[PDB]
Amino acid sequence: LGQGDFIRHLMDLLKPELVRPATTLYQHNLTGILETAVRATNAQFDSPEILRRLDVRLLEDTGWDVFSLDYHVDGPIATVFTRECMSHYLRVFNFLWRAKRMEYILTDIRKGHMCNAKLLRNMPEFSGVLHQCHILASEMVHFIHQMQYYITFEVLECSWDELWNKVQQAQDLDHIIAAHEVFLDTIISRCLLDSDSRALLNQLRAVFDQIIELQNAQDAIYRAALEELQRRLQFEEKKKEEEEENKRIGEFKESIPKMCSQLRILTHFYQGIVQQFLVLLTTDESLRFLSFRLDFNEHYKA
Amino acid sequence: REIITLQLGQCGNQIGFEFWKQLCAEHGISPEGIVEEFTDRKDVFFYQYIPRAVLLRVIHSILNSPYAKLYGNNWASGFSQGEKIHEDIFDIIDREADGSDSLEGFVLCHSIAGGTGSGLGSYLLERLNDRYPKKLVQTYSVFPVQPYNSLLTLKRLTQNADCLVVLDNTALNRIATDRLHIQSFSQINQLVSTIMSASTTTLRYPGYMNNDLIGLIASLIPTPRLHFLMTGYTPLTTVLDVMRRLLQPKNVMVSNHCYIAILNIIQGEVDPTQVHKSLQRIRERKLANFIPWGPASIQVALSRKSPYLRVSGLMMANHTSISSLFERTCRQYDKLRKREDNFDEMDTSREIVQQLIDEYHAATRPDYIS
Amino acid sequence: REIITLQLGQCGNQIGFEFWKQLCAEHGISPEGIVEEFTDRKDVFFYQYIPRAVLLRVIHSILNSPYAKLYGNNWASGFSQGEKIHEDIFDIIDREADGSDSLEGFVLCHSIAGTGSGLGSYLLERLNDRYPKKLVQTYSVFPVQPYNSLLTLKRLTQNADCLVVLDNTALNRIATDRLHIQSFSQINQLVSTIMSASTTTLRYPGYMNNDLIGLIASLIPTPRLHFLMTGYTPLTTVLDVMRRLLQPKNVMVSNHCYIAILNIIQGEVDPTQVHKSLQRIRERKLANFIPWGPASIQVALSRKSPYLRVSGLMMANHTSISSLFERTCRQYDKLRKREDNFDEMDTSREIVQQLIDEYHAATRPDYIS
Amino acid sequence: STGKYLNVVRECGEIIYTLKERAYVEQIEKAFNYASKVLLDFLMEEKELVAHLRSIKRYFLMDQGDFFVHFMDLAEEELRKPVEDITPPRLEALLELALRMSTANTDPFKDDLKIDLMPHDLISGLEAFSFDYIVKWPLSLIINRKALTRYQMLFRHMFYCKHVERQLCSVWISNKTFAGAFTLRQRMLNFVQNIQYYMMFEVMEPTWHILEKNLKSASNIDDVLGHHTGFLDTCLKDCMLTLLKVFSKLMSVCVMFTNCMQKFFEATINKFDKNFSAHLLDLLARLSIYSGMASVISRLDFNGFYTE
Ligand SMILES: Nc1nc2c(ncn2[C@@H]2O[C@H](COP(=O)(O)OP(=O)(O)O)[C@@H](O)[C@H]2O)c(=O)[nH]1
Ligand SMILES: Nc1nc2c(ncn2[C@@H]2O[C@H](COP(=O)(O)OP(=O)(O)O)[C@@H](O)[C@H]2O)c(=O)[nH]1
Repeated sequence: LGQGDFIRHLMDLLKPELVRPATTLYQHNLTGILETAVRATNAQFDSPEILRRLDVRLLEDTGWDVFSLDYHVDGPIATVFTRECMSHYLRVFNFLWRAKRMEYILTDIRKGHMCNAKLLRNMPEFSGVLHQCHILASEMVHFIHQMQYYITFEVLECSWDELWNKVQQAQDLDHIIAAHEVFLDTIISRCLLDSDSRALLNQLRAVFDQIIELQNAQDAIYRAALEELQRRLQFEEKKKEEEEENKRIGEFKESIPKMCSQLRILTHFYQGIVQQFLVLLTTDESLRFLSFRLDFNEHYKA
Repeated sequence: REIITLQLGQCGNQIGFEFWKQLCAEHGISPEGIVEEFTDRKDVFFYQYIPRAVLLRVIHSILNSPYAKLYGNNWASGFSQGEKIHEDIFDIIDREADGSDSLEGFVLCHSIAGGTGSGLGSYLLERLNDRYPKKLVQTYSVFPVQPYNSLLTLKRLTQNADCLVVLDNTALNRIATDRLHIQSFSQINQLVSTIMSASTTTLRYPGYMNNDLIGLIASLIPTPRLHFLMTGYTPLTTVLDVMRRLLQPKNVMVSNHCYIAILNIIQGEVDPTQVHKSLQRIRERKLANFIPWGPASIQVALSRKSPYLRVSGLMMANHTSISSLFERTCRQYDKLRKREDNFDEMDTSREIVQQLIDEYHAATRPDYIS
Repeated sequence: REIITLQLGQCGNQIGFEFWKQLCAEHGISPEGIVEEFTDRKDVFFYQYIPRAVLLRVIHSILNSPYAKLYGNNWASGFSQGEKIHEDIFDIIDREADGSDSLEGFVLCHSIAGTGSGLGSYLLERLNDRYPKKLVQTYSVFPVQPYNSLLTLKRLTQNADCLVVLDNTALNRIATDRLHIQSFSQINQLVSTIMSASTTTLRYPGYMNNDLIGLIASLIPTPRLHFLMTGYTPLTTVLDVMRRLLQPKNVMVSNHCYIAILNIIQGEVDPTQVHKSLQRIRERKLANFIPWGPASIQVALSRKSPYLRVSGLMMANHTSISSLFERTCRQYDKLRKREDNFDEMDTSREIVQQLIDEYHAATRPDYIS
Repeated sequence: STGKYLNVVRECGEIIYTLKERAYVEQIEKAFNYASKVLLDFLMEEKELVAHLRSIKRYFLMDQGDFFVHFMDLAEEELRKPVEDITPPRLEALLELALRMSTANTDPFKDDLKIDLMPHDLISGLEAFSFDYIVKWPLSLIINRKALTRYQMLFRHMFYCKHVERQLCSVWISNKTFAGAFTLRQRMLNFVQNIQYYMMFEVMEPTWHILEKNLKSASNIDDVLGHHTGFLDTCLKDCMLTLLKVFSKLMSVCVMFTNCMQKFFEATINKFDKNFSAHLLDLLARLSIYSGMASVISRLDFNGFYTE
């Protein structure tokens, strides 16, 4: 995902496809989408040879669980990757794909709220519970938008620098293999995909899940306010009866404290899984640079 | 995703023209809109080359410039004249919109100090909030009967524009007299265009993060109300020196208190391994404060300088102190309200800006929620 | 910890403008506010480089000087007009305060002899209201003139947490004796030598004295006896320099004893014969101190700027400074018998008498109680 | 001693027998005299040991002033907390930020400072803080754990004396807007700022000045290993670090008096006087009875005071 420009467009085109279950998914359809992205983004100005090997493969649920790129390599270049670097990259690509859709979700929600308040800013009884929907977002996007930086600077840009430095000076093709083999033993270690760090990754997945449950409990509270707004628009534009709606408007105000008890218990459980997440980082050394990224200004730790 | 920009009024048109000059110089594009021989993603702001601009007297000056091959004083008068030519300008806007593959936003560069640009931008913001509901609207508004127009622009900007960047001519003039020794528009506009060009750096040079406008917006603005940002540009060497010179109040273009969100953009060829040490030491020495309620942190990103054109850096901040500026305007309005059809719109504007200032003042409390 | 300085009146501007010029050259900084390539701590006075100064028709003389890119006669006129711009000049100081990391002091350069007298009297009052934890050191310069002079002394004895006296009379002698001038453009060259060499320990960090409150609390024992005089010999071992500082020919001042002495040796002298000279000064008894409290003499070394030889400066807290007041006190009563309440002058008159009595009581073996 | 010099440079970057003629004895010297000249010059120009000992002196002996006045100013609130209550991830983040913001930024070896909280005091929170220095292999022959804890024993003794008169001088402004304590503060300030001057410019400095010159005439490593431990056993001897526990209890009444004045009685200020002045006179009584350890008295009193 070191391109950014190409993977951005590729996540917008696979959105209508991967939402369907995997049974209706067939590989021959997605290739036309991938080929379209390489032609649209800046990846078109590129060597035709390396673009001949870039393809798709389907892991064997939902479309966001079986999609992944392969970049198969055969020939003399295959003695550097040796079927194990291609079994480690896909082991890494899953973690970079999840941490990329968990971000484009949180910039979609943060986009909805900028067009949300531009419509229902006339209902002063709804902003009391709509507010808890914003704070929980800006508290959740921090944990994700910060982990993205630890992925860029302390995992990719730092561990790749120790590779391009031990290649422009290495030789005999046996200091290159040993410099590229350890380059895949630090990324697996700096990311939480190790063998003895299992308790840490399964702890992170729960935080990845709470982002989805918010996105499900948001549009339910979002759409329920647009219906009542749309009815309130037509209930007065055609006439400009009065007693049979005040009970409908009156009951609508009574359902608000019910939704407030959702965002009050969803937040109080989200903070209980992050404040537990940090305790697990104090276990193996480069992870300490992550505890500072999250705990800046000591928003947690009292 | 393509960003379309609009230029209204004399100030807006001039700063947009200088921004386009700077951006064409950053790439290999001659003033004749022809690529020069001599990696940089240029599709966002340019159409295959022609810029995606909509200009709205100085147009004759631009047409006499070598870049010809590249394309009253009341608020109420501006609003009325903008209402008169709604369809005329909106046909152009709609053809340029639907001509694009996937529109993303509407950059608006205008001066809210006064004239016709203020009311015209007000009307355009209202109509864009009406028609396009899924398009982000960022505004590079420039701060200076003037209080009336300014407060009306603030009233329209605090609910429509999904983001905003302030630029005060007073601070710019102060910096010009301090470190440029001018005593002019054509000189402060240089620094303005520099800040603007450096603002959208991460969009043109792709990096690990920040490949879209939402990546820049959703990180800083936590709630839909607190959407006013300030800028800082220190180079007028390690990243620690840059970050220490950035947080100094001497460089911020602004005339208790704490921070909401900070973003740093480093355009140099620095060693990217010392950035975490820089942040560690900044947290150690405690040079800046944050909100007490929510977890707010500082984000830093790197990029590459234009090779056709050294270490630089820019900082975008969400500081609660900006409200102070509004107060002044507010104050003046009161002073103007007691000295001299319905005249109620100005009262509603005062009401909503009072709401905004109260929200800012309450944001810096440990119980800002509820 | 940063120190924001102030300059008031024609005097404060001229000494400060020549104080900065001495500092800008002592560092590798071009007058264009640009560092020259050509270790020295420079963050205290300069902000990353811009000096932290708040000046207040000589201003135009600075704006035409090559350093342009680096930034009536009644005491009542000074205090009155200062009240009319209370919000104006405090906007600048406040915006310059919070922009700094952690403010430490306010080095204020003004002469008590026109508007600098009345305005400075206004500032030193107003600073103690808003900023109650900020030291306020002043490099006041001594010369209706008896009136404006003593009135500032009322404020300088209860507000300013320190004060360094520099009288033009004793300076004019050194201008005549060893420089043979007969001019303001020359005596200020000596003043700029004293001001710059005063803060040499802040800009060059050593074992001790890395903060302004370290130089203050050592000399000033009690909040009242807060007046210091200077001594600068170079106009060779440490014994050669130490003996010359104690001669009355070098002090910038026109029984009696010292209270605390601090020696600044800016040479490359080896730090091994520093205790031998102090041992010798005790034997020959070249200076006496207070009998009541334990008073000791302190010596500090530093490093000269390589971009610009042994020098020496001495910070002294001498009781003989009470003499300068009596000259002001005397001429006041003469003008009081020669010509809405006229009570401020008499109230100021009383508190100056309390101060002089405190000095002459400081030389008594029973100064306590 | 010849080949060993050749190995600490290689990994980084004819002889016949005669009797009654020493054509080989001279031949060994003509090579040993080059075996050393390549290594000694390797340490002075490139990676400029003498340019390695100076960095340790800046923090351990607190030579650099701009680094401590900015570190204690930031990490004070987080040191008064008790032991086993402070997270080292919080201190080290302040140490890194203390170095870069200060003027110690121009130091190639600054990245070897680590926080090490000792379990025992100088036989909590503040009295259990001390730097730790990690060095590589070839230099670890000179500066090792046996002769680095000594650098860490005479550091805390100087971080204590720097802390007291840092806050004793802090109460100097609080009282300055009941009136007999100013002449007692004079009795403690003129004691610590008369110990610090003797401890910095006339004890360690002189010994350091000698060592620098005493390493230009070195001939073999087991001599440099003598000019070093010969410098640490002298600093620990000329100072009160080698007993003289009256200094430890003498410091308690100084720091505690700062607490009393910080609680803003008249019968307590005079109580500290009779207690501190009695403790001081015990010092000069033992400092005088000996065979410098005698010139310290001339530093404590200068006006003939304390002549009792
Ligand atoms: N910063 C900046 N502001 C400008 C510049 N040119 C004009 N302005 C601002 O624009 C305002 C005048 O707007 P005006 O041209 O009268 O608007 P119009 O009536 O619609 O044409 C002034 O208050 C200026 O502050 C410029 O070059 N730089
Ligand atoms: N040492 C020194 N004193 C000066 C210099 N210039 C002026 N003064 C003093 O400043 C006093 C005059 O102050 P003045 O300029 O009238 O104050 P103003 O009314 O605010 O302008 C004289 O008594 C001088 O003693 C100078 O260059 N050096």
